[PDB]
Amino acid sequence: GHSLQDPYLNTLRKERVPVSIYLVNGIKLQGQIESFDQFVILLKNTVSQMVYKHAISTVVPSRPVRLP
Amino acid sequence: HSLQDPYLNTLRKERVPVSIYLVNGIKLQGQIESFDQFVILLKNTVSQMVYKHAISTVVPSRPVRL
Amino acid sequence: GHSLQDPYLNTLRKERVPVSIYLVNGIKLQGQIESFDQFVILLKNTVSQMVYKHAISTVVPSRPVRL
Amino acid sequence: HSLQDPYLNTLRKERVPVSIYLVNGIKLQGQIESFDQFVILLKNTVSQMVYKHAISTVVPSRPVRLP
Amino acid sequence: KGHSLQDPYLNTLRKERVPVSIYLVNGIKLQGQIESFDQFVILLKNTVSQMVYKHAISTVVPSRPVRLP
Amino acid sequence: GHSLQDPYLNTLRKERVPVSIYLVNGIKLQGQIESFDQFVILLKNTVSQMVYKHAISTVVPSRPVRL
Amino acid sequence: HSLQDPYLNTLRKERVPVSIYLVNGIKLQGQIESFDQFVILLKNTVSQMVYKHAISTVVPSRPVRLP
Amino acid sequence: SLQDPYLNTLRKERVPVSIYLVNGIKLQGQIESFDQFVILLKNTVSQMVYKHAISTVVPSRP
Amino acid sequence: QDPYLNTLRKERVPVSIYLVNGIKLQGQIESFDQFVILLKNTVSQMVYKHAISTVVPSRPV
Amino acid sequence: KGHSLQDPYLNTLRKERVPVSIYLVNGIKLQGQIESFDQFVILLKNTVSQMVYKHAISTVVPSRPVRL
Amino acid sequence: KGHSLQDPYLNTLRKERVPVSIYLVNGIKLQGQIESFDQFVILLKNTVSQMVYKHAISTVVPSRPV
Amino acid sequence: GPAMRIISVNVNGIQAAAERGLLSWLQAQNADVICLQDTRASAFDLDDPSFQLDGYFLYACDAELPEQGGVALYSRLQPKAVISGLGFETADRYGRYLQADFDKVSIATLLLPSGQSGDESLNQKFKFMDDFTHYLSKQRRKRREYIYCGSLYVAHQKMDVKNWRECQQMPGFLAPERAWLDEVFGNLGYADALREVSREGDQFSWWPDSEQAEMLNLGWRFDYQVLTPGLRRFVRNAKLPRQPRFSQHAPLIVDYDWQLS
Amino acid sequence: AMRIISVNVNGIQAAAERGLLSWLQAQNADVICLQDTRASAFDLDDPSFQLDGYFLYACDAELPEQGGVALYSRLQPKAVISGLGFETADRYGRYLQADFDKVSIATLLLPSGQSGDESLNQKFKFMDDFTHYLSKQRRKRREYIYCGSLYVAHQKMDVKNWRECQQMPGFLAPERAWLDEVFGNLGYADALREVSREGDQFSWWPDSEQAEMLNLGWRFDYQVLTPGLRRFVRNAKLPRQPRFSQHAPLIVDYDWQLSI
RNA sequence: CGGGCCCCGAACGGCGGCCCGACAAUAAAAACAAAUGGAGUAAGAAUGAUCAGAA
Repeated sequence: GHSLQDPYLNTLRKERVPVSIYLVNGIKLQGQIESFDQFVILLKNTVSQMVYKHAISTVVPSRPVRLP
Repeated sequence: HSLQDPYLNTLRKERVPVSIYLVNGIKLQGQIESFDQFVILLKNTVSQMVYKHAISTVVPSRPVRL
Repeated sequence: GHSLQDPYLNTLRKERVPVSIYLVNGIKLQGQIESFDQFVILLKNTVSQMVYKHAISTVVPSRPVRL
Repeated sequence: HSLQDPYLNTLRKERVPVSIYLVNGIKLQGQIESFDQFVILLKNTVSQMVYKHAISTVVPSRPVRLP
Repeated sequence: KGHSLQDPYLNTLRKERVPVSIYLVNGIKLQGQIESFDQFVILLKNTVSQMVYKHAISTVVPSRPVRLP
Repeated sequence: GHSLQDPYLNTLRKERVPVSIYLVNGIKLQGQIESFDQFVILLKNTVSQMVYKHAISTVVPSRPVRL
Repeated sequence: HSLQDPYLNTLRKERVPVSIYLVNGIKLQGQIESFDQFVILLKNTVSQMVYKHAISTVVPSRPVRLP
Repeated sequence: SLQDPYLNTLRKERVPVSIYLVNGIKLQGQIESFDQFVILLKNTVSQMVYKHAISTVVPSRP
Repeated sequence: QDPYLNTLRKERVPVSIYLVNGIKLQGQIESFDQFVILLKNTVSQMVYKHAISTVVPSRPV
Repeated sequence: KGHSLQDPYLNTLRKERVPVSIYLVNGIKLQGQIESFDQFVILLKNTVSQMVYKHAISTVVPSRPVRL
Repeated sequence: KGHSLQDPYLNTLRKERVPVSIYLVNGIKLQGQIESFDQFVILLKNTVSQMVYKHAISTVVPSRPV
Repeated sequence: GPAMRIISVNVNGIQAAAERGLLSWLQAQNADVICLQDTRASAFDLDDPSFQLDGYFLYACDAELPEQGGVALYSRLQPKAVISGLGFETADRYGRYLQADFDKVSIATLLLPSGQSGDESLNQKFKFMDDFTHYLSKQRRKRREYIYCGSLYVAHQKMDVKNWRECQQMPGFLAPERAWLDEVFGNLGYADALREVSREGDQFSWWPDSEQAEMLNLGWRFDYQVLTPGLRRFVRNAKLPRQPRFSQHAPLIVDYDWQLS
Repeated sequence: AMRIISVNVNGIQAAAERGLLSWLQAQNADVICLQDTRASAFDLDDPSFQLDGYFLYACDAELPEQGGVALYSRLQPKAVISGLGFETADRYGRYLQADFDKVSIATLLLPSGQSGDESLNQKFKFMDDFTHYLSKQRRKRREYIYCGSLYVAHQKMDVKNWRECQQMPGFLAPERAWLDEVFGNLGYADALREVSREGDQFSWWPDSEQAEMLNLGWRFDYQVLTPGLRRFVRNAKLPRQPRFSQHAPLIVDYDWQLSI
């Protein structure tokens, strides 16, 4: 399981791309992906905000990234 | 999976323009790059990953058969 | 799985850093973390209401804490 | 498992009039009748079943201490 | 998976033909009598046979109280 | 139109029921209706001050009278 | 029509010192010089034109009898 | 106007309504009768009010 | 109604108007109509008829 | 009613069912959405209907930008 | 007829887009610009597109002479 | 400064315009985005790096048949997202619509069927017009502001066409077309940038092939910059250079003070 | 009844030595919003500051002497929240809010802006951020009572010899314009000016005996309340307490009662 | 049941046809702590070279 998630997420983390996360209700977050697991993600932004997976809708990076 | 996997694979084959609708009611245009058990890749300008649990329906822009 | 959530929440609770939870509906909360577990969390504030994990959206600590 | 069951059992035993708020924002009231791994029965005038996947949080009307 | 309250409660509400009022997570009020239920679906009998999903239901508000086993 | 206030006020005047006209400013006006017409009612106060309808807000009788 | 005009004409002819109170409650004083369907002229040291829509009541300092 | 349907519906169902006046004082009581100029509340005293100083009529129950 | 205000305007009498809210307005009558009274005082402070309570001229007319 | 600029405004507020914030002269605020209107009344649907009068409405501030 | 003087004044204020400050009968000052008007309504454009009823407007004070 | 320049050019075939030097002129002519319309070329033809201008991102949605229609769109910086669908057989099957996404603004290249060709083209134009006004009624709900680079092939008012007394027969100034266009600019609230900045006549955007009409300026303002009422106040300037014309239409450049991102 | 006290103590310690604790204990009130604690929350934890029959709530700035605000309530509030997301707010705990049924009050303390130019810049920053937050606080159902010292006067009626203070901070044009926009445009009102339109009422005057003699007061305290509660204003008073606090206590009552 | 729509009488009434009463879908809002006081409150233009006011 998650054969496609982990590569994409760890690539985004390595490149430290400023990604914009859209939640289910519509509000958009911002910050570099610091760390993640199966259910939570950490944003390196000043707030050090943590976001749960089940609440995230889309992960749109600000720049195109290469697939490993 | 039974039917969703064949359907998504067929859509990926011809790169047909699809429209993914989230639960909130917004529509996202593009074409499927790849997918798995929990996420779908919708390539369009940037590679934006979308989660299955947040998707409501996948509507291809043109008629497509299994 | 759930290998990172556990230490993060445990540190937040131990240091009692005041956190501000945000529900999926857009509602905000305040108060320190009392306890946590699977699918449930306890908030340390004026009222110790029980919040479920499947309804939480983000966990923003008042002051950035170290993992 | 470790924290949810004792908390719910104490809430039911003490029969505290709790007001549960659904994730949709609707406000409910009533005493805790019984609970399960998927459902909870809230009794206010008439028994009103509520699902666990639709609750935002549980707000006890009186402070409670865990066992 | 091996619960104890949902099955008997729903069975009683079905047998007694109680006019049940179901609340959806969206906040819409559904009215009708319980026809039959499953691990993931509840059939609401109100002229038309609406197949309401379990995860979409918020609360089940019956019109009258029922005794518990 | 205007078929309901006429008999009501005429009955209040006939029986000389003490009404308490509360103006829009929150002022009491205890007295008996001596007469009434368009844009005007005539109180039975010691001075029989003439009031205007546009200013009047409520007309509550101290004793409930029958229609 | 049947009550306001005769009452005001009598107040004018007899030149009774009347005390008018505005909708806000401000107390005014002066004699009724001339009436109008929408306004009135209250001469008190300086003639002030008061609008009818702002008149709460008309208190005559002296009892008056209708014709 | 939609005022008359609303008012006569409240009258038929006799729903306890809370009426707010232009000043803001909160009234309470059922509606007995009404026309274009006045309303005849069914309160303990049945205080009559004219239509030129009304703010909002709301039923306490849906 | 109309003649009095017309005389107030033409004669250029200093007028002071107390509004229904009690605000003591000051200025000269520029022009008036059924539902408007232009008060000339530095700026064209328009005033509505429904909100006027009293019109206090500085001297009788 | 001669020009009826209020009519298009209320019609666009109702058709889109936008969240309105009708302020009153007394000072209280009424949240909800315009269900219907006539000459002297407006229907606000906030759980229950509200028979807010026209002459008592001070300002109508829609919390949602309405293009027109 | 009714607005022989009100209509031209409001139309000039609109065309010139003079920032006006509307004082309500309640005493609440309302700064902004006149977007449009009619018989008994005036649209005030500001941070929030506001619609103020004429019957509740006490005075308007343009910041510059017109 | 916070300037935003949009260039809408109906080329009636990118080949002729490129031959006349439109590509190099645009490359030199600074602009944030270029709403080039009527490509008459497939996406694979636009894929040719010759048309691809450096410092821009090319996006185009051609029709089933290239010469029939086709629309393209340039963008200096990578837009937030591009969509190439409208939901109409008259639109999707003809690639006559292509919209991009930006920060609170949406640049959209629009190309209505001319209709001057044949009566069938007029019927297609009426169909597309009703479908598009329906789409606009549906879109007005959206909060985000929109921009529509569109050659509508319809004269709006008298000032927007010369000798309208004679043009009342030619497709563009017809009564139903006028009604549809004024309803789009009227009840629907949408506005125009040119008419907002300059209420001056003699400003046309289309002329026949005969040089006689060009010299006499017997032209139509078939090109429009339909703006959502929001940016109407933010229109800075507009121009219609007639001399550097590379087709029946003229380049329509509009600069705004709004800053995208 | 429904009373509210505002005493920007400018140091809870000096307040204690001045007898503020005993005065508040004797002063029967529902909520007390003192500002500028100038001490950490642990210092406020001292039972000496705990008034009998009232709860203790305090949020301290990153640096104690920088500011800090405390809030005392007679009944247990539904919830207490601090901060607003802004650095100028969170880093100094200049905002603390309690939650009660139907109405939730808050304690605001704006920077003086009179010490230096940087203070004025911080004041402008916090003002724009706060008007933005309040714009985000528009359609919100819950009615609020932002009891705070804004360090700004709205109108000349709130301060004499304005001609001399026009250039001095506290009455500058941008601050007054910001306050007017916050009040009028956004429908917010004030209980005092509504219930009593009387001049000469001030709260903050120089400690200098000369100013006290000639009464050089600047009105800096305001009971900013949402328009919902505007109708429930009983009366406002500014006692001329004998130098108990730079900002004279601001006591106001309301017709609307409170509930858990 | 009751709102929106068209239809029809003489700015003013109202009746039939209907639809819906859960938006064939916001490219996304750094976040919706949760949906009667009442007999009445109005301090001073740093100065018209000169104001008679009626049945």
